[PDB]
Amino acid sequence: ERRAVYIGALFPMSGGWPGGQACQPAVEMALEDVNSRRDILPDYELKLIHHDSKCDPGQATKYLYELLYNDPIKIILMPGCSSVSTLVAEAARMWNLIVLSYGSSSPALSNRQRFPTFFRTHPSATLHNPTRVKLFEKWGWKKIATIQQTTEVFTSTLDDLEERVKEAGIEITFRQSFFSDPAVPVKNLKRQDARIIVGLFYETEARKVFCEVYKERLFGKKYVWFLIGWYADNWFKIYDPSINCTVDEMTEAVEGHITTEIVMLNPANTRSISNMTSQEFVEKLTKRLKRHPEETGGFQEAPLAYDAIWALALALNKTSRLEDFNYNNQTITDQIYRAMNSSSFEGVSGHVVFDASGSRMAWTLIEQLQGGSYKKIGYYDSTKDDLSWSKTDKWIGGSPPADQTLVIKTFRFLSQKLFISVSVLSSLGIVLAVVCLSFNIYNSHVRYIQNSQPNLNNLTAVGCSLALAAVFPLGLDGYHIGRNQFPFVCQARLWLLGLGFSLGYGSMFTKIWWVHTVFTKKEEKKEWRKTLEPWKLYATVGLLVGMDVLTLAIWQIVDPLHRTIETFAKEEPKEDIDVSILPQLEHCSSRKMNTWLGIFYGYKGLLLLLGIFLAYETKSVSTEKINDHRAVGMAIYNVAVLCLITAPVTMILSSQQDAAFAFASLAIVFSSYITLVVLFVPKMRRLIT
Amino acid sequence: SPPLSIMGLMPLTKEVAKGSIGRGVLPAVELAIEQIRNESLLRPYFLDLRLYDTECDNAKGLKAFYDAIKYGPNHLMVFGGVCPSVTSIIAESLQGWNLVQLSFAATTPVLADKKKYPYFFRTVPSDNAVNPAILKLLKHYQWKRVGTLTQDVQRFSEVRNDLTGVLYGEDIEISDTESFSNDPCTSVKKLKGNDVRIILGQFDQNMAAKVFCCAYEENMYGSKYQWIIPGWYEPSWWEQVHTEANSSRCLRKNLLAAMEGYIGVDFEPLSSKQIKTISGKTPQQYEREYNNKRSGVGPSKFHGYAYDGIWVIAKTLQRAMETLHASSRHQRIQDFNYTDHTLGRIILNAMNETNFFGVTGQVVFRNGERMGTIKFTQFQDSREVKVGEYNAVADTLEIINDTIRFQGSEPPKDKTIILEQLRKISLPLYSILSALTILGMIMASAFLFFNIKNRNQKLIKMSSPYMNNLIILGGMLSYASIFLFGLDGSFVSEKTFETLCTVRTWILTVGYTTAFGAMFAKTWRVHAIFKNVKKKIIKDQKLLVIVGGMLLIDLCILICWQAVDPLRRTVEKYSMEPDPAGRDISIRPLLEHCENTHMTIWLGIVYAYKGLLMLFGCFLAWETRNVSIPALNDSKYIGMSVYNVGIMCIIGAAVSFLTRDQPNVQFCIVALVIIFCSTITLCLVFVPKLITLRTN
Ligand SMILES: *[C@@H]1O[C@H](CO)[C@@H](O[C@@H]2O[C@H](CO)[C@@H](O[C@@H]3O[C@H](CO)[C@@H](O)[C@H](O)[C@@H]3O)[C@H](O)[C@H]2NC(C)=O)[C@H](O)[C@H]1NC(C)=O
Ligand SMILES: *[C@@H]1O[C@H](CO)[C@@H](O[C@@H]2O[C@H](CO)[C@@H](O)[C@H](O)[C@H]2NC(C)=O)[C@H](O)[C@H]1NC(C)=O
Ligand SMILES: *[C@@H]1O[C@H](CO)[C@@H](O[C@@H]2O[C@H](CO)[C@@H](O)[C@H](O)[C@H]2NC(C)=O)[C@H](O)[C@H]1NC(C)=O
Ligand SMILES: CSc1nc(NC2CCCC2)c([N+](=O)[O-])c(NC2CCCC2)n1
Ligand SMILES: *[C@@H]1O[C@H](CO)[C@@H](O)[C@H](O)[C@H]1NC(C)=O
Ligand SMILES: *[C@@H]1O[C@H](CO)[C@@H](O)[C@H](O)[C@H]1NC(C)=O
Ligand SMILES: *[C@@H]1O[C@H](CO)[C@@H](O)[C@H](O)[C@H]1NC(C)=O
Ligand SMILES: *[C@@H]1O[C@H](CO)[C@@H](O)[C@H](O)[C@H]1NC(C)=O
Ligand SMILES: *[C@@H]1O[C@H](CO)[C@@H](O)[C@H](O)[C@H]1NC(C)=O
Ligand SMILES: *[C@@H]1O[C@H](CO)[C@@H](O)[C@H](O)[C@H]1NC(C)=O
Ligand SMILES: CP(=O)(O)CCCN
Repeated sequence: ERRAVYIGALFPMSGGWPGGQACQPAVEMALEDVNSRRDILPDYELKLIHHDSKCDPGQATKYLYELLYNDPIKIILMPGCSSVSTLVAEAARMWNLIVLSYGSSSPALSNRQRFPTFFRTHPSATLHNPTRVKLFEKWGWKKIATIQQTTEVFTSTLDDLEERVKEAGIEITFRQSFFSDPAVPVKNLKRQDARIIVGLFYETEARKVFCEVYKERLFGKKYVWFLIGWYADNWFKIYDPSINCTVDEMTEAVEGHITTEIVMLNPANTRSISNMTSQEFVEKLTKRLKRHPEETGGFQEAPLAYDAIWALALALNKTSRLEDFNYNNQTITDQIYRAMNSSSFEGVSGHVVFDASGSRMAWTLIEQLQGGSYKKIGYYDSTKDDLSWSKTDKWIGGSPPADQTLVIKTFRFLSQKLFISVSVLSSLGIVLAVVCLSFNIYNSHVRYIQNSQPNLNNLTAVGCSLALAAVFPLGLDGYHIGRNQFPFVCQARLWLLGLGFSLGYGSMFTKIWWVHTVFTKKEEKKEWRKTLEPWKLYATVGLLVGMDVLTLAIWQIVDPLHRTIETFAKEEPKEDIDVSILPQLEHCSSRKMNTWLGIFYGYKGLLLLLGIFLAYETKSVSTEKINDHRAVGMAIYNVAVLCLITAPVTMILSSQQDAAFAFASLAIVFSSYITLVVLFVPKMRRLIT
Repeated sequence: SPPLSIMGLMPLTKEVAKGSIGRGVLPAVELAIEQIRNESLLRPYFLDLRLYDTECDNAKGLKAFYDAIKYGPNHLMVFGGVCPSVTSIIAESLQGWNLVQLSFAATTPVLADKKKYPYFFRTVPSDNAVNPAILKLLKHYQWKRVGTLTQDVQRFSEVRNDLTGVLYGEDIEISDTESFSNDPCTSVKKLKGNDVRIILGQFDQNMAAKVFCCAYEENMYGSKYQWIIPGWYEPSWWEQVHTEANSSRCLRKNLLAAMEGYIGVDFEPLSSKQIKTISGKTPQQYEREYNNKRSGVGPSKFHGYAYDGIWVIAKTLQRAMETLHASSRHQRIQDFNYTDHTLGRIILNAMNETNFFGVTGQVVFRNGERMGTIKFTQFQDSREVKVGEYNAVADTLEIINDTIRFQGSEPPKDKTIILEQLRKISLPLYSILSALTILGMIMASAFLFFNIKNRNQKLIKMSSPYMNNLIILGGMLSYASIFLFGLDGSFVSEKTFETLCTVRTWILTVGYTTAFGAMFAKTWRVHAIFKNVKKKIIKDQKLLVIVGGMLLIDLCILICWQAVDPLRRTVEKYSMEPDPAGRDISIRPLLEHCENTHMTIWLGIVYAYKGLLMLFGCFLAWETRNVSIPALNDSKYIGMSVYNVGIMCIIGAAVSFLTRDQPNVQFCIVALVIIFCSTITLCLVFVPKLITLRTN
């Protein structure tokens, strides 16, 4: 007859993690196998003393006092969830016992200084952090926020995550915590408006936080939730009297969150240490149960409990005098510890290394919730960074959301309506200018031959034509050309502006100068300032325009105009898209303009006022001339008043969408039209007459 | 008499860090038992106290608890527990044996949830008795904008979660909420950028040095801020934060001047007033007996809060034992195998009510917690001083004046002041333009003098005396418009602004109409006299009648608008608030207007009718240009005038309609547009006849 020994066990069957409903039969499938094979235990049987606990520390403490002070002497203890496992492991040092857990996943249970006689088969919970960080780099985010329940099982995991997220640039922004009532953290998370949320709490707190996240509209299109994976399959479709929400007010609340879990079963087809494959165990266990395998709590953690007996059986067979074990002798406990430390084999979950910092499994599993059903997106591997994606995720609009951003927008203007009208109005006149020039050339001048020489009139005609042909460099912008050759666009503008005004204005001003100075002066004029030849007017025109050439060439080679961006106020509504518009407008300017433009405009304006004074002081005296001085006086008056009114306006208005272009274009076109028609209607009149 | 015994757990040895606390409170309770034993309120029984050891160890504590349960007599209550872990471990599992716990040193805030700690009472104000008191302090200084800065642990998050529920209902709002874990002054910059001025902090002793070092670099001190920091730290906690100089980025003398005058909130060890309490001595008497009772053991700060727990237990036992039943109530006190639920209920419900004046005031409970007393301290001259008090059952706040002070000369403010300001016209500009308009008025007076003086001298064209007088009166009537434009809200006081804006258009349009009509009537008369001919006067006042009809119809055009359709002020603002010249009062600009909801209309009709008048004048100039009449008629001056007026008006209207955000340039534009046009018109009209009459 074989002697019998006893072990102690706590099986949680309710509460934050109901596991015993799938864990109590599995051990009952193992013990009947370990007490029936004469190879592994020749003269001993193992018996179990189980107690329900709900893994609450009060009932756990009561049942622990009940267990430790009874007549059958125990050998090992087997706790349940982590809140009981840590308490048992801390307290078992005064009785010289051995704690062997099968469901605890606390990262803080690796510190061997506080827990000397503790062993576990469940892997560490730091295996989720190499996955989630990867999922933060594929979709490109940098600002997240966490919310946790203040138990050390989640506190150590949050510490490990915030330690391992620093090596990828991502940084935490907002932290929250709660002990029993999560209303205030959810309120603060809504008022602070975070977008990426990571949750760390038990199963029973998930409903008591989601019924309070539904009442503040913290879901929908621009919020992402990361959760845990070992929950039940239908954890929101159950009746809970401690909340006020209804099932259709939560099914729309939990739509679109991301869950990650760890696999716990060898997917291959091998032969184990117990002559059983990796799916016959699952089939036999599902036959042994009574309810459906989809809703039985803790179904994934069954092979761990099936291996936790076999490992101790092999260790105790390696030791193989187990009838006088007291509660105050050390010399047996260190022997059993050294025999257990050097054990390794293959079981149902794989190879049991049994002494590391965890991490004897490799893979993970990622899932999403769609329409009230779970779907597996894709697996992951930790070492070789393998990520076997499958493209089975449906966001809103075919694209995942992001954080808040800001777009940059340059201005344009009416590139068709206001611009093509100016272009056709310029093209209507640029050809009339040259055909009137041709008419001045080829027509047999008789009255004009009696009048002044028409070369200084061809100068005026070419000048107003070249002044009119300067709207095309003014309307173009970054819509077409303004990327690289913008300085040549400014060059075209400035060269055309500097030429086309100066040539025609000088060719009129010298005629009005002579027609003033010839008539009534007898002091000193005979062959003065020039010769008689048309080279007189040509040379004074050349001096006047050469001045302008020096003015352009000094600050075109000393201080050119490259480019300048101006940025003002922002936050357009942007048509209900989560984006913020920033408008700017670019234009061609140097570092200094209000000095050069001012001095050049004043130097030209004094000459313009002198010209209109010299044009007014002679009105109705004429000899040997047909119609020149009256016509050039009227034209110079019109050009003078139009330029003096228009030019100081375009410097003030910087909003050049429809003001600064329109004023300059209207002034140029009207001045050119009036000058041409008034100067060269009477030649055609007296030629047809 | 048969005895009844109660369990007690506290550190005793010297090899632990919290043993002296027990040795600080063991003589005091050693007095209180004697105070019972000489009177014996529990007359047929006798009180007994058993003592055990915890040593602030989970394993040793649970072993001692289990050994006291297994090898001990029948116990009734458990009294004690000072270490913040073994106390919670014991208290979470009291329903299994039906016992009641009374603590005197567990001040952790998590023990207030009575949904899983039903059998736990304490006689010491916890860390949740700070949240009401702070609120009352705000009602002594009127601060309604606060920001919180907390660590992230359990005990430092329970207070921040309770603060929201405390400060709900009143008119106080939490502006910011930040939280750090290891680097405190990454969120201090966020608090600086949000511009808060009252700070409530919750952090331990280690992070306080880092917070006060990082707050000195960002310049968040002086007479502009106020810090509320917990004050249960040990004395001289700053002189030993750095053994070596390994606390750089902040020096000593640039830290003592950084943490100046913060407010520390704690509880109070004893009572300030004096009556005869339930024992029979004054609190000063009891303090004397405790101070000469111990021999050489140093004093503690829990020796007062433990002397009252024994009397609480004694009064509870006396008020629960002597119920209506006698025989069963004296028989059921030795069969207590820690399973009797009725005895546990009859102990708990009698323990719920207690009310007497002990040594720390009244001893009253609320949902398990205790109503106590709160003490305020301030950091002054590198030292801490007690400055106030806050009762809890009477809900009053007493401030000991002649002690508190501030760095400035008044309490600081919660936020800066927002000041709205109007944008006015430059007074030199107004003076210059008014002087120029006055000079133009004097020139117009001279011109009218000339027109009336030689009206019948040398036959100067013998045409339009009255019409020229009407033209120059129209110009004089138009100058009052530019007299009238440059108003300001400070000079109208909202008294006549709703009327001047709608009579400005009246006077301007009347002047315009009468000027152009009296201009065109002359040329109409010259065209009338040279047709349908022997000539004479054709009309003495019929032309005056028809220009009056034109002015009347275009004035009724205006007047038939102000019967249902208004046009009044809509003052707008531009919140781009800068600083003043060195000051801190944030000012915003706002400017007034005189607009309507139909500003794009009521302009095209009047502009089109003025264009029709211009076209009629063009017809008159056409009819008079082909005459080549002597100086009595004029067809060139009128054309020059209309060409110089129309272009300038059609430019100036569109220019002045655009520049709305620059109120000091559109006045200068409209003034020049009016004055140049009127001067050019008067000069083209009068002086050609004037030079001819002067030549004669
Ligand atoms: C546990 O291990 C045993 C042996 O390794 C497996 O035993 C099964 O045994 C039967 C009975 O012999 C085999 O069937 C037939 O055996 C006769 C013997 O005369 C032979 O002539 C036939 O060709 C046939 O092999 C059966 O093959 C064998 N099973 C397997 C998978 O080979 C038993 O299956 C193992 N348990 C489990 C759950 O797999
Ligand atoms: C359990 O331990 C026993 C020893 O107590 C092992 O039995 C031995 O098996 C080998 C096989 O070659 C024999 O040579 C020995 O004589 C056996 N020992 C005894 C005492 O009979 C047994 O193999 C172990 N079971 C395992 C490792 O599964
Ligand atoms: C604990 O005792 C207090 C003090 O009596 C109870 O508070 C009131 O008690 C009186 C009678 O003792 C009742 O009439 C009142 O209704 C109680 N409430 C209030 C708000 O005055 C308190 O109810 C007791 N606790 C329990 C659980 O009964
Ligand atoms: C040189 S002939 C002359 N033509 C004038 N207009 C013409 C009609 C169309 C543009 C030309 C004016 N005008 O419109 O004022 C004018 N004014 C003088 C009198 C005061 C000094 C200037 N002289
Ligand atoms: C512990 O057990 C060993 C072997 O059984 C024995 O030698 C030793 O004396 C024991 N220690 C005790 C009884 O304290
Ligand atoms: C357990 O075995 C490993 C394997 O070498 C060894 O490194 C470790 O020190 C052992 N544990 C103890 C407590 O000696
Ligand atoms: C008890 O009280 C009596 C008088 O009431 C007094 O004489 C005696 O000294 C007291 N004894 C103690 C131990 O307090
Ligand atoms: C020097 O500073 C570090 C922290 O920067 C501290 O941990 C260490 O104890 C200091 N050393 C001494 C001797 O003070
Ligand atoms: C338990 O209580 C009963 C009376 O209810 C008593 O007779 C018995 O002695 C108690 N048990 C112990 C171990 O004292
Ligand atoms: C505190 O100030 C008030 C008035 O400011 C004064 O009446 C009062 O006496 C002061 N307190 C003390 C203790 O002097
Ligand atoms: C949160 P816990 O580790 O106690 C239970 C984990 C079960 N896989």
